[PDB]
Amino acid sequence: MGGSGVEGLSGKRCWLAVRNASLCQFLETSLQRSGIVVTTYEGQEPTPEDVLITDEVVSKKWQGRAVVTFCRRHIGIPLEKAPGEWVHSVAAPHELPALLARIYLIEMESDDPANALPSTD
Repeated sequence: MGGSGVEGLSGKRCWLAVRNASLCQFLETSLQRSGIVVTTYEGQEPTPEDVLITDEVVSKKWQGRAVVTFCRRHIGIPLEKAPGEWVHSVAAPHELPALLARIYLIEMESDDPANALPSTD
């Protein structure tokens, strides 16, 4: 006499291998405001439906949805040039959460203003 049912809430997952503690805390919290759950990617198994947010140069890679690596210049890291790898410079902390939203098809995906000034003289 009653009602029995299995309760289970879903949510987008993200793994991060950011060694920049202050930076990673900023981006992860900004993203978690959406209900997305982040987890540090160490000796774990990469998920095909999950993304790897990486900082600088990390020897371990990822096999899944996509990788978003923010390095100063990039060395032995896949420099994008492929529909799955995203290379970007850590110009500003806000660059990461914006890219994440675009990749995960979030409402706040936005667009790049391409801010440049033609100094032909």
